[PDB]
Amino acid sequence: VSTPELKKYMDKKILLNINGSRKVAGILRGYDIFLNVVLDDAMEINNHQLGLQTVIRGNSIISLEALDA
Amino acid sequence: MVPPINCIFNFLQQQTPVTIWLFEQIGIRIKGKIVGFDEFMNVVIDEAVEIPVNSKGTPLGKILLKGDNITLITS
Amino acid sequence: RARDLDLNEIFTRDEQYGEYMELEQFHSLWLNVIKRGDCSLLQFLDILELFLDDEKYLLTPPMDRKNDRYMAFLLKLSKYVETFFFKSYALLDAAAVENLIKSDFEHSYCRGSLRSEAKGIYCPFCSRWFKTSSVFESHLVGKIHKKNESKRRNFVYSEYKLHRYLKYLNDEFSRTRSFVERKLAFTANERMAEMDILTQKYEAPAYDSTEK
Amino acid sequence: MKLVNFLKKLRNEQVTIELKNGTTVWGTLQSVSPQMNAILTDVKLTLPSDNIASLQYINIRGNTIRQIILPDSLNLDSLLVD
Amino acid sequence: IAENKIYKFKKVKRKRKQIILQQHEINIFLRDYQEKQQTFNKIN
Amino acid sequence: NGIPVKLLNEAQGHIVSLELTTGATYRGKLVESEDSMNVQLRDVIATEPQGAVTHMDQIFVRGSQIKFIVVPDLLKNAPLF
Amino acid sequence: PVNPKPFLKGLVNHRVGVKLKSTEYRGTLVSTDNYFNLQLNEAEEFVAGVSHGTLGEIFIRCNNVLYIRE
Amino acid sequence: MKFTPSIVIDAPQYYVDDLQLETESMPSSLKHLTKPTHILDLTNNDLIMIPDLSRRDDIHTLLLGRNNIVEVDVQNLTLSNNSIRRFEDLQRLRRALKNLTLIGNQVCHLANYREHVLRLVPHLETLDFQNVTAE
Amino acid sequence: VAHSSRLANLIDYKLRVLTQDGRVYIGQLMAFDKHMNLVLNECIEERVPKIKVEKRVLGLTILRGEQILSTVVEDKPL
Amino acid sequence: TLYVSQLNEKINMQRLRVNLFLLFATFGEVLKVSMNFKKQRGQAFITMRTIDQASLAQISLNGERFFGKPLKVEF
Amino acid sequence: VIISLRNNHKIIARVKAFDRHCNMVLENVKELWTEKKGKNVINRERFISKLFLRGDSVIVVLKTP
RNA sequence: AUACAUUUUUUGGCACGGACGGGAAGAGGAGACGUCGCGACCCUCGGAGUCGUUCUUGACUUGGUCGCUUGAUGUUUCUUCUUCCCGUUC
Ligand SMILES: [Zn+2]
Repeated sequence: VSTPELKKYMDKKILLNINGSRKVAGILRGYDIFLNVVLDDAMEINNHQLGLQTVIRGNSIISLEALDA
Repeated sequence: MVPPINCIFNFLQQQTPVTIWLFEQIGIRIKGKIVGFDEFMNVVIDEAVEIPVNSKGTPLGKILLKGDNITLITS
Repeated sequence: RARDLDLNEIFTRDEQYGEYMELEQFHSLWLNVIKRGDCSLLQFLDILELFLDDEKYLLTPPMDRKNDRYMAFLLKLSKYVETFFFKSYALLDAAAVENLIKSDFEHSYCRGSLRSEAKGIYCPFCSRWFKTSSVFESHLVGKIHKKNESKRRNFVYSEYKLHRYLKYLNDEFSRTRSFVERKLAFTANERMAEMDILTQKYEAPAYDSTEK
Repeated sequence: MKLVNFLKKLRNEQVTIELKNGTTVWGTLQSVSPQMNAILTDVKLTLPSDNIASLQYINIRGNTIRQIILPDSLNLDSLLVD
Repeated sequence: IAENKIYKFKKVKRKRKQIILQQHEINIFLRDYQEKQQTFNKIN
Repeated sequence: NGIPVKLLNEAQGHIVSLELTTGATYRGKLVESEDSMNVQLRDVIATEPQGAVTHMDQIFVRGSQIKFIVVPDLLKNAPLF
Repeated sequence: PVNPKPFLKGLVNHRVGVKLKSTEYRGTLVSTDNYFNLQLNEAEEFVAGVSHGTLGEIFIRCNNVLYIRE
Repeated sequence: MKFTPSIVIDAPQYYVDDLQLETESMPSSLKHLTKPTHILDLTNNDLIMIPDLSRRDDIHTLLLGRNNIVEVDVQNLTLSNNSIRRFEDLQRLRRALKNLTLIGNQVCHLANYREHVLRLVPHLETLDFQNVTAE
Repeated sequence: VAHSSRLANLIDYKLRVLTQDGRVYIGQLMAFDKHMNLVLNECIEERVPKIKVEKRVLGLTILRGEQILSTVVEDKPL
Repeated sequence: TLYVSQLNEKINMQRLRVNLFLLFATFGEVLKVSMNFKKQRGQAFITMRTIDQASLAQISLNGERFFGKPLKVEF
Repeated sequence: VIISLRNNHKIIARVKAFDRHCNMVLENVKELWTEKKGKNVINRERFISKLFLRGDSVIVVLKTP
């Protein structure tokens, strides 16, 4: 109903912690009311990139800790 | 701002290889092309490929995958 | 002297302080033994009607009397109904009645108090008949009847008790059967009104402020 | 139509409750929420081979409750009537 | 029995809970009665 | 409306704590909270379920993965209750 | 343009296979709904692709479904 | 004044600066508090011995000051100003305990009272409000 | 504890609270909620490692109703 | 409520309160308040419910050795 | 009919009630499971008179002729 | 006495004389990652405060480290027996 206020986090590189003790990095592009995250893709936590931009389901998200301050 | 509702719509008209991961299931991944779009995240993804995760390839057909088990979408 | 004596610790609500005895909880166990679900609650009380006659529980049992699950249930079924008998009638000497049943168990039941005119004399440990008393006395030291009396001594002694205690509680047993035949033919409003009154008899004091 | 209303009319019944993690819960349903939050009184907790803990008042959540063991003598058809 | 009297006077009827309470209360009275009697035989 | 939702709204400014379903406790200044407990924190410490700590700047946390949130005792007094 | 829900209604009275959250299935689909609740006839239970038993007429709850396959 | 169920329930039950019950010839009927209090207070009474408690897991502090405790039959035990005379009457504390106070006792003026207590009762960390050292 | 009919009526009572991961919370109910979210006055996080009850004193806690298994009443008011 | 000072200021704040709670217990119920800040080290205020319970607590325990040091009490 | 469950309970019972949630009242209840130690093979099972059921635990309802 | 199950809640990704315990010696429990405790030849030396307005209320601000000469406690991988002393149960 209320939007997740990620307008601070816009166009910044964020470590998006997902299910299964995995982590996703990448710079933010957009979001919706279900907290699904569209972002330009980065590497998966030795380290490796798959894809140009990735779209994350909201249910997978443990947290999203920003790399830039 | 590119929303995730609109972002899947562009993937359907692009017909490019997508790699989908599975929710609370690390070792198995799905690689195919997005065909469907629903009000939820549920899609049909034809000519997909199951991939065992490096800690190769397996045969697999055309599949709709239930959106609750989606983790990543990238295309 | 009797400050902390609480009848709610000794009696339950489904007994109504000795008015009934709860046997629904044993029908739950009884279904586990029968390997079907065709037993209703009235049919189980009809099965318990075998334990009122001196012959019916022993000559036409619900099962084979050497089933393990059947023998396991009946020990518990003896034990609760035995403890219910001494619970509802606390003024009676417990050891006097217990020694009385044991005296009737040793002198009459183990000597063949069940005697029939066509097959002869029945033996509970043996589950077999005997022609005459001379051939009946000659099996009591035989090797087959040594084994059954050394393995099934506790179960038969419990089975003889559950017979004799339920004959002592015949008016209680007929009253519980009337409860189920009433409660089954209740409605929703009739059953909800009944479950209130049974609870109010449980959790209200034995002496009111309005008694003479 | 609803089994929620089937749970609301089942009152004061000494029942057994089985949880998602297997805990067998002997209790008496005083009232049941529309979201299956069962309110019990005179509760007895027993594990699926391990020891018993008796307690007075325990309010269990609905998704935990896998199975409510219904009582022994009960007409189901009259309860299904609206 | 039915008129609930002993010699002449009819008492007021009691419910089952108050009777059975006193039946276990007289029970611990009789246990006290026999316990004292045993020691009294073992001193006298 | 949810009343524990509203006290978490009052928890803005103060030093709150936050453990996840993974068992990762946090501690930092609560910035913004919503209906669903989508809480943001600053200057936050982060304990690992093994025991290890990691300092990190600015976290966003989705409410579905919350086990509990510890609020300071000064909000007990006023104004919600 | 092939959306997920007309494809699901199109795949009625046809062979399908269902993996769980884990045991794979095989059967002919009977009817479905919006919630992706399933009904199948002539069920065959593949335990990791090994046919355990022929169940026949079954009914799959929607929350456990992971994919549908031909 | 005997211990009874009428006594304990009207006695004050407030948290002390842990949950505390505020309370006598001899102590008894401690089931009636249903093990709900960690710290207890039996001070300013006439208790002759600490005898006859029930099984009480939650009870961790017995404040038994100003009594006539002359014998014994749990993290903190305050037995200040009682009637202990012999160190062998402290031998029943061997089965028990990190805080012990036996000041105000005639036993305290015995020779080698500090060494006899600390050896036979090693679990004590604080004895007469002084920390037990290695030397 | 008295014989209460709902939970909201028994406010400000001392509650034992179980959760899914195995943790045991004792604390006074300040507030209920529609999804069983609970605000706890002096909430103590009690855990048993795979031996003995371990203790952690938290304070004023907002507890998510998703994780809560059941609520047991521990003690009186005050 | 009696103001006591000249205490051994090394004894820990969780520990120092627990020893004062037992020692003043004989006089009456105890509620002890103290801190470890530089103004307040070695210092404590034990708050008694009864007034004469504080008065018996101050005079009898005047200069009693506590944690190695004889403490000084005031009103 | 026979019903599989999340924690491996083959539930053989009679259907009485049914709704949106697949919440079910069960008569003639038969669960089939295995409580085992490591390296233990035992099939243990019981009967229950009447039993209410939650729908999320249900995986597959199957019907035997 | 006078209202409804497809991502943030509830339809979940859930499941798989004989014993005990503690302490010490010896023969074939250990390595680290963090937490706080006992001693110190070390450092360090002394709900609350204030105002605006009114006869009672509103706003702004707030032990460090070294040894353990056997201090307690959680993750994470690998591979016990004999004797003596203390206590519980039969
Ligand atoms: Zn014979």
